[PDB]
Amino acid sequence: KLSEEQQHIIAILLDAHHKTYDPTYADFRDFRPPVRMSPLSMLPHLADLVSYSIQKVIGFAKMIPGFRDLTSDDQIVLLKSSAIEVIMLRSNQSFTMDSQDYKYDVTDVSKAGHTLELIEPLIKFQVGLKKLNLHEEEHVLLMAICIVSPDRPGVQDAKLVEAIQDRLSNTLQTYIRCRHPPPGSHQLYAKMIQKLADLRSLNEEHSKQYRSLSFQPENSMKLTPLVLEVFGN
Amino acid sequence: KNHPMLMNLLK
Ligand SMILES: C=CC[C@@H]1CC[C@]2(C)[C@@H]([C@H](C)CCCC(C)(C)O)CC[C@H]2/C1=C/C=C1C[C@@H](O)C(=CCO)[C@H](O)C1
Repeated sequence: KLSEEQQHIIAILLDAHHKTYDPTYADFRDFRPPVRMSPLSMLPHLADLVSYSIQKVIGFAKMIPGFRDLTSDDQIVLLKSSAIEVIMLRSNQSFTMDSQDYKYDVTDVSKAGHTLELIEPLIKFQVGLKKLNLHEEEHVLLMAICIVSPDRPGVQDAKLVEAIQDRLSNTLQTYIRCRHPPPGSHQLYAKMIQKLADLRSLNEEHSKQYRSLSFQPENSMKLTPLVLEVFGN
Repeated sequence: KNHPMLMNLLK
């Protein structure tokens, strides 16, 4: 029972994603180059990657049906708190179970100033999400639902946010019933929501370690202005 | 505090 509106929403989110996610990595050439030899020698490259990814996430967010109805303040609140989660989510598309320059591993992320306190559960997240083998329709709906979360700190019009998210969540639940055949569909929605819960935890830890990194001006120096504005300064 | 860049990107 996929309504015409729901199909519209899926069409919109797929296109919005195709316009903000380039799997060819063409733009990665414009980043400060990665350095593998190395104390924080990957920070410049990954910082640029995150800054870029935030720009792309913002472009995706604005194309979310209903999102434009929120106040700029509430749009800001949602993007500031979700940015890191949506980047972790969208990264899964490139995350491989098996250019080698732009193929990142544990030691790469470590050379950006992060520890296994984050990295381990991040890989666990990426492996578990990958196993769900989502349809791209489900992939883009999950990212949108993540962005439009009523419970983000600093949200004023929580009822509006919730109503937008509900439209999206109802669209996800219905899509899975009608389009995703079993066994692959078993509890799929509940598992997709669990991932959002996993992302809160990853968000939490990244914020802590980012605070340790960005405390030394020498490291803060290696970040970008957008990353400083969104993640904090 | 204020988010000039984030604001500008959200049009
Ligand atoms: C297992 C994760 C792989 C990779 C390495 C580490 C990243 C940057 C994670 C780190 C914890 C963030 C570190 C950022 C810092 C400011 C230093 O704290 C977040 C997303 C992760 C990653 C993201 C990868 C992307 C590539 C591609 O899928 C992509 C876009 C293609 O245009 C995404 O936007 C970002």
